[PDB]
Amino acid sequence: SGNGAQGTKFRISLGLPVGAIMNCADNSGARNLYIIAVKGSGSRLNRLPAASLGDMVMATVKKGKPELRKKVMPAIVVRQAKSWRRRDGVFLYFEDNAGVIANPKGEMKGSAITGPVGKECADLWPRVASNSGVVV
Amino acid sequence: GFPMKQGVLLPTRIKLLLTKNVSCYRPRRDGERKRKSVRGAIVGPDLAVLALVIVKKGEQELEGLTDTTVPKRLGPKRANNIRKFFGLSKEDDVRDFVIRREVTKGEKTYTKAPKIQR
Amino acid sequence: MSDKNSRIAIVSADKCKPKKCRQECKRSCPVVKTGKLCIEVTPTSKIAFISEILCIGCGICVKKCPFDAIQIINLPTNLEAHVTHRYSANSFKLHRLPTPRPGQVLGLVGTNGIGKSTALKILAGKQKPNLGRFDDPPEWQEIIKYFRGSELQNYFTKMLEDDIKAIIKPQYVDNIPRAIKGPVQKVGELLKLRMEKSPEDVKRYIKILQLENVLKRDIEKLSGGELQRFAIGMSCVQEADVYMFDEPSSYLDVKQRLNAAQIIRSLLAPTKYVICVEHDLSVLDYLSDFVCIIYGVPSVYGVVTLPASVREGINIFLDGHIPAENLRFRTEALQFRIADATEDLQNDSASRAFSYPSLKKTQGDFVLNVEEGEFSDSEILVMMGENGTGKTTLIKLLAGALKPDEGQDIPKLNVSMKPQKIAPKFPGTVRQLFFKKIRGQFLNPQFQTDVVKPLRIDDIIDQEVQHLSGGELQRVAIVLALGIPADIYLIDEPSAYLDSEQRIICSKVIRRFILHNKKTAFIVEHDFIMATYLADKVIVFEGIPSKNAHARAPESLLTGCNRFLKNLNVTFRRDPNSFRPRINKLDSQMDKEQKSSGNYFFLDNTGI
RNA sequence: CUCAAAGAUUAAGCCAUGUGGUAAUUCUAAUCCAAGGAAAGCAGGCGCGCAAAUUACCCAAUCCUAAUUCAGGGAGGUAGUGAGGAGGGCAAGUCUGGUGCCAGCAGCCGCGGUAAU
Ligand SMILES: Nc1ncnc2c1ncn2[C@@H]1O[C@H](COP(=O)(O)OP(=O)(O)OP(=O)(O)O)[C@@H](O)[C@H]1O
Ligand code: SF4
Ligand code: SF4
Repeated sequence: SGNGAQGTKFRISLGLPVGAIMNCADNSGARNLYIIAVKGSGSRLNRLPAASLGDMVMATVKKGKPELRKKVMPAIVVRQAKSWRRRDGVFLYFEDNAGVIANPKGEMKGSAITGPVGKECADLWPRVASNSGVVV
Repeated sequence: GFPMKQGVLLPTRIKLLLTKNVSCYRPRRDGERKRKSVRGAIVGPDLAVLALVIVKKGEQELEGLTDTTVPKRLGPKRANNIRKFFGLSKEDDVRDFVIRREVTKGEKTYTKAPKIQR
Repeated sequence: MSDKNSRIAIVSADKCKPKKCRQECKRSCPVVKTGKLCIEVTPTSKIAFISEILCIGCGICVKKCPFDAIQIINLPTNLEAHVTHRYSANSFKLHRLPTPRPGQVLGLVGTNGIGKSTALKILAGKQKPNLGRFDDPPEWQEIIKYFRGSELQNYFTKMLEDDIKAIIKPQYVDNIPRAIKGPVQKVGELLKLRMEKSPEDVKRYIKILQLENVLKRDIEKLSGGELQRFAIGMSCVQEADVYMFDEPSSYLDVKQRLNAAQIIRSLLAPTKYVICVEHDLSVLDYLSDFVCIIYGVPSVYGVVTLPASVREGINIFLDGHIPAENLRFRTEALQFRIADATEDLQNDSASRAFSYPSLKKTQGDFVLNVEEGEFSDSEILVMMGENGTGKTTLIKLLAGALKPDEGQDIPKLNVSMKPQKIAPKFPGTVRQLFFKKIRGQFLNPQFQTDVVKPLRIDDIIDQEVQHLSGGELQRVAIVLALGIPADIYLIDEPSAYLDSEQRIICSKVIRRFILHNKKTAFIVEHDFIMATYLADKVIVFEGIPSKNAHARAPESLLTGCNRFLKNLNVTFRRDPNSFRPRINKLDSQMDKEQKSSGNYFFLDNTGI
């Protein structure tokens, strides 16, 4: 979360600790995203920081265009897999872990998002809304 | 606006391959098929419009429906269909049984009949 | 290497007096020091001229100018590619033009000074584009070449040959009364002559526009809304292929502007080409198939974008940014208070404000009825409804300007009032007038942001009000009402003559002062968005225009909006991205579902 | 003047436009999305590069396609656009002013360090 995130976010189950790799779901040239940090996460001895739906992470691209590899950039988690629970009572989950590469302000690097996108992320990051097909 | 299609079952929409000779698809070219969205044949509140046909009349009159009555645009043209729409025998000779539609030129009112076939 | 850039200088002659400064521009410029050409003196008109070729882009001259007469900007050579026409040296230049298409309606939207008016003339054949050059003696031939690569090229060949003669509904709303009297004699005469179409067309067109009463009146006599509509009538009646409308929503009320939009669209059905320019988004959305956005600084330049979709163009407009152009055309984004956002106070003040009983005012040709309502302190009430309903009459009675036929409202309160139609009738200059009302309001920082800096009143200060302009005068009047202290303030139709940025400056103005000062305000309006921002309650007027009317007590925002919008029968669901009203078509399932819920509009509120 | 080649080489790279419901299709009982769903031919543009034209007119001709006519056809046809040398090999003696192994010439051979074929 943080910059450019207009909205607050209700807690959702943390799915992705540091080291996790999600699918890159944009058209940027990136094939996956390797999580090295979660923004706005706190501190407890021994705890991995771990992201969830609509969290902004800091990632590198393990697989993808060489102009994207070997460096750290912001991304946003768009699909989960660890099931979480909404305030309408529902426990839900996607089939994959996936997020999209983005700028500190929260602008997509790419122009499409392939696959669905959870609403809690859509609601959080307007330029993600824009590029989303099926939401939730 | 997607049309229902008898026989699907489903109260949802689905996309089907459609062919010559079928509902919700009119082909542009010989042997063309199109994959098209279509609505299920099961009524839901997702419908803008239900299409009903009256089968039995109720106890009371509905104005634009029972009160009003509307002429069948065109009459029999083929020989034996004239024979049937009048019950005739292959004796009676058609020609003077064909329909005759009056229509005016202003001060010249005319009279047009089909052109019997078979 | 580095990207490419340019310099463009535009100087306002009104602002410039070389005597006081001296031709300081030449002396201070570093290029001229060296012996270069950047600023040349024109002995004739006695004006400074700045050549764009030799200028450095230093901006030294701009700072030195005592007034603020010179403006130099640096662009990435965005403007140079597109040059259509320029008025003269160091003046407004137009860039790109809007595409016309047959069988459809193409919209145009922009802030004032963009050249939307100019663009119409060029398409009309009234003015020939110079092409940012000499082109003058009818050189239509060169214009097609300039347009090559654009769809307008075909249109320009058509125009030169004069196969088509476009019909234009004139833009300047203030200018029209002077030009025509009668049309010659009375509106009725105009409609009979112009009617190339059906005899049905005379009757039908009048009925839909609500022109029935107005036929006997003369054009000069007409009120602003009436004046607009007669022009629209003539643009349907005419026989032609191309019908150009330039700002058809001006002066019109909320009900009427929607009506105008439908009728204009009917032209597309006969497959006649239509073009239209609008300041109103509600109106623009309904009319158009395709939309162009015009952007750039006012009076400096204005470029037309490539053609876009109806939905798409509107969405981009509200962002305040355009990607290809990469310009943030508007400094701040428009937002509406949620109503969660507002401050929470227990309101009464002295226990509630004053209250008015039933009132009636009858002219003898029109009758107004008012239902007893109450007003409270520190609140804001919107007044909506069609003109001729007695929205204006009601406010006057509260002002004490008018005496009620029945009912009475004698309050102890001090009232400040702003009239609806503003025509100058005060001798004196602008600064003198505003200073008499209150100085010190002029000192405040709020007033610098909203009035003084945007327009540049400093230059206006010497100018006469008779000599003045429409929109500029409007912002000044609204501010003046706020100039003096009063328990209650009354404003009538602040949106007139104003573009997008201008109105929204006003919206912030009324809400902020009222909240702060803890005073009450009544505002009359046609603009949906303006009412929403300012108000807490609303009064809706109903009845039939030019006949009778009725008023209601104040009711909550949700309640009042449902009633008003129910009269129109257009729902404005919500767009998820823009949070904008999204219009809903008649007979529908989604729209039908809403009718059963009672939601005409949506905001960041709970609701299905 | 008559005859007319023409964006293939670069990138088979990318392309603007020419009784009822429904956002909308010639609806049917990588683009537009009322979020549901629906969609390397002429000209002309971008790009690319060393490199290739007009958004025109027409069925008259040549023929073609549909049934007993004379419909259709950017197949086709008309127009628009669209031609250095004077040291030698080379043939000219090169002559007069400026330049000095600076500026420049020179396909090779070679010219050029005030008197330059
Ligand atoms: N006679 C003129 N000489 C010089 N510049 C002119 C002249 N007439 C218009 N302009 C310039 O063209 C621009 C204006 O007009 P147009 O009439 O094209 O505006 P619009 O785009 O219709 O704007 P508005 O909404 O304010 O009516 C102005 O900003 C002005 O600088
Ligand atoms: S523009 Fe300013 S500085 Fe230049 S002559 Fe005019 S008043 Fe003087
Ligand atoms: S900007 Fe600079 S360079 Fe250009 S006109 Fe002014 S002083 Fe001269």
